[PDB]
Amino acid sequence: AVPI
Amino acid sequence: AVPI
Amino acid sequence: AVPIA
Amino acid sequence: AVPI
Amino acid sequence: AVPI
Amino acid sequence: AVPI
Amino acid sequence: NLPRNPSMTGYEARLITFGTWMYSVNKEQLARAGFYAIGQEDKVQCFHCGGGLANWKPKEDPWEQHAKWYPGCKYLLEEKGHEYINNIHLT
Amino acid sequence: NLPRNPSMTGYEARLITFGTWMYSVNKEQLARAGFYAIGQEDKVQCFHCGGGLANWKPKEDPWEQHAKWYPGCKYLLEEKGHEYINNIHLTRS
Amino acid sequence: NLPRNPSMTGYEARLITFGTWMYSVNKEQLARAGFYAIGQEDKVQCFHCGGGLANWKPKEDPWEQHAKWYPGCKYLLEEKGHEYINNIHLT
Amino acid sequence: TNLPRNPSMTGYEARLITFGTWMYSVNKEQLARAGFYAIGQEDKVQCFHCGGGLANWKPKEDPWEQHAKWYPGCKYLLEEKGHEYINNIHLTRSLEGALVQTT
Amino acid sequence: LPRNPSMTGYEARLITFGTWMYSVNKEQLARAGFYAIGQEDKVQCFHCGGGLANWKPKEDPWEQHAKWYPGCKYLLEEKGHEYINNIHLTRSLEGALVQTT
Amino acid sequence: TNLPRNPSMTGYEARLITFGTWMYSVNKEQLARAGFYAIGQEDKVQCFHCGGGLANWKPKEDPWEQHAKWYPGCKYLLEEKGHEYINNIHLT
Ligand SMILES: [Zn+2]
Ligand SMILES: [Zn+2]
Ligand SMILES: [Zn+2]
Ligand SMILES: [Zn+2]
Ligand SMILES: [Zn+2]
Ligand SMILES: [Zn+2]
Ligand SMILES: [Zn+2]
Ligand SMILES: [Zn+2]
Ligand SMILES: [Zn+2]
Ligand SMILES: [Zn+2]
Ligand SMILES: [Zn+2]
Ligand SMILES: [Zn+2]
Ligand SMILES: [Zn+2]
Ligand SMILES: [Zn+2]
Ligand SMILES: [Zn+2]
Ligand SMILES: [Zn+2]
Ligand SMILES: [Zn+2]
Ligand SMILES: [Zn+2]
Ligand SMILES: [Zn+2]
Ligand SMILES: [Zn+2]
Ligand SMILES: [Zn+2]
Ligand SMILES: [Zn+2]
Ligand SMILES: [Zn+2]
Ligand SMILES: [Zn+2]
Repeated sequence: AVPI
Repeated sequence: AVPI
Repeated sequence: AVPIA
Repeated sequence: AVPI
Repeated sequence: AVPI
Repeated sequence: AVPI
Repeated sequence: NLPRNPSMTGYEARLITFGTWMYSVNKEQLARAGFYAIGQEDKVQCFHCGGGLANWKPKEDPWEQHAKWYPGCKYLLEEKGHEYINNIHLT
Repeated sequence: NLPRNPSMTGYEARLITFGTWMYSVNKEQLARAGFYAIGQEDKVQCFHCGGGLANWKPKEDPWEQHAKWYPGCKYLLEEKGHEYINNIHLTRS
Repeated sequence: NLPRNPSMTGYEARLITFGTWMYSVNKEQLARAGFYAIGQEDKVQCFHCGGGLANWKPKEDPWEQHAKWYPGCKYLLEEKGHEYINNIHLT
Repeated sequence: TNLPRNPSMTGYEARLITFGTWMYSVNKEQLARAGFYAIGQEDKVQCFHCGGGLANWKPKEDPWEQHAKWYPGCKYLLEEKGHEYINNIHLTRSLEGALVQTT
Repeated sequence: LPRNPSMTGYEARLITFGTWMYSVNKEQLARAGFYAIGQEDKVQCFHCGGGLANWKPKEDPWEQHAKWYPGCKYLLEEKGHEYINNIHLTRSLEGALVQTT
Repeated sequence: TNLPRNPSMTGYEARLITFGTWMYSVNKEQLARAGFYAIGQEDKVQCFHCGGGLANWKPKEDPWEQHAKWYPGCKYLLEEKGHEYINNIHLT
C-alpha cells in the first residue's frame, strides 16, 4: 500500500 | 452554588 | 453502547 | 498602582 | 544599536 | 544547495 | 497523563450535567464511571480519556462499556485496575 | 501543577475584581478561596484550576463550594489538604 | 509516547470503524495492526503514530505495511519488536 | 513555569529604553530595576518575568512594593527580593517555599 | 522530537520524490533525512525541519545537511560530532554544537 | 530561555546567507558570528537563540558587545562568551  |  | 465518531 |  |  |  | 476535561474531575460536577437525563441507563452510574452528558441526546464523554459513548441500551453497565470501548483510559485503570479490564476483554 | 491564570495568583489581584460586589457571598472569602470575578453577574473562576462557579446563595462557604465542585484543584489541595477535601465529600471513615 | 488518537487505543473501537468495509484487506488484521478506517475509500490511520495508508493490495499484510512505511511507530515497536521491524527492512 | 514571559526584556537596559519619553511621577529607573518595561500605552508597564501589568501609578509609589503587592507569585520578585520582603509587604508570615496566595 | 514524524522512515521519504527530475540522486537525499515538498527540487529534513533548494550536480546530501543545519539531531545521531566538525573544518568540546563557524 | 527560538538559524552559514544582499555597513560576518541573522526590516537583525532583535546599527559597532549589552540573558551569548565577558560589558 502507500502513505496518504 | 453551581459550576459554569 | 457505541463510540461517538 | 493597579493591575491592568 | 537599539532593541526592536 | 542553499536554505529555503 | 492529564485529563482531557479537568473541570469534570469531580463526581458532583459530572452528575449535574445529567439534571435532565431521562434515559434508561442510570445517571449516577454514568457519573461514577467518569462520564458526563454533553447535551446531545444520550451522548456522554469521559472527563479523563475524552472517550465518547452514545446509544445506551437498558441495563448496560457504564463501567463495562467504558472498559470495553476505551481500555486505554487512565481513570478506568486507576479506579478498576488491570484485572477488571482484562476480564471485560476475556484476557 | 501550574495555575491557569498566573496573573491572579495574588490575593489582592483577585480581590480587586470584586469592585462593586453586591451579591450575598463575601468577596474577601471568595478571593481567599482562590476565586476572582469575571465581570459577568456573580460568575467567578479559580486562578489555579480554572473552575468556574455561579448562582451563589447566602451563607455559602467559598472553600466548601470549591472543594465540592472541583476536588481536583491543586490550590485547594495545597491550602486545605486531603482531610478537608475528603470531609467535604464525607469520603472517610 | 502519547498516541495521536487515544480514543482509538482499543481494538473494538478501531474494528467498528470498518463496519461497511468492502475491501480485500481483512478488517480484523487491519484493526489488530493499530489501524482504523477514516471513511474515505480504503484509507486507514494508525491510532498511535497517526500514519495513514491507502490503496491496499490483495493479501497485503497490515503489520508488514505498518513496519515498512512507519518504522518509527511506538505501537509497532512495543507490539512487534526491533527484530521484526529490522527483518521487514532486511537490516 | 520558570521561564520569563518576555525574555527579550530580561536585561535592565532593554527595559529602561522603553521609558523613552516617560512623563510620569514614578521614576523610570526604579520601574526598570523592578523588572517593569513600558508597553507604549500611557503609564502602563509589565513585568518581563511574570507578565504582570500595572497602571495608574501614583506619585512616590515604590515599584518593588507594588510588584510584591499585586504579583506576589512572580519568580523574578522572589529571586531578587526574597520571601521575607514579600511577606513583610503583605503583613504576614508564610512557609519556607510557600507563595503568599491567601492574604 | 522530529518536526515530521510521519517522515521518520526511509521509504516514506523516498516515495515523495515520485519521479525525481532534478540534479541530486533521490536515494541519497532520502537517506540524508530529506523528503520532497512538491516545489521544484526543494526538500526538508524530517527531523530538524531544515529546508534546502537549488541543488547542484554531484552535491552530497549529508554534506549539505551538515553545512547548513549543523544543529540537526538526526545528523548528529547518524553521522556524529567528528563528521560535522570536519565539514566545518573545525573541532569542539564533546558537548558543543557547531554554531559559530 | 532554554531551546533556540529559531533552530533553522543555528548554523553560521545559514545566518550569513541572510546577509547576501545586506545593504548596511555594519560587518555581516561579525553579526552572523554573534548569532544574528537579517530579517528584512530596516537594518534589523535577530538572534537565532534568544530571539532578541537589534536595529539602527553604527558602521563600526561590535555585535557581540551589543548582544551582551541588550540581551544579557541570552543562552547563546552565555555559552559562547561566558559570564565574565557579560559582566565586564555591564561593568559589574
Ligand atoms: Zn475514560
Ligand atoms: Zn488520573
Ligand atoms: Zn477511587
Ligand atoms: Zn477486547
Ligand atoms: Zn481551583
Ligand atoms: Zn499552586
Ligand atoms: Zn499557601
Ligand atoms: Zn462528593
Ligand atoms: Zn503506527
Ligand atoms: Zn503506546
Ligand atoms: Zn501490547
Ligand atoms: Zn527499509
Ligand atoms: Zn513580575
Ligand atoms: Zn528567573
Ligand atoms: Zn538576580
Ligand atoms: Zn496581601
Ligand atoms: Zn536535519
Ligand atoms: Zn531522533
Ligand atoms: Zn543509524
Ligand atoms: Zn562552518
Ligand atoms: Zn559553542
Ligand atoms: Zn541572543
Ligand atoms: Zn544553546
Ligand atoms: Zn547593564
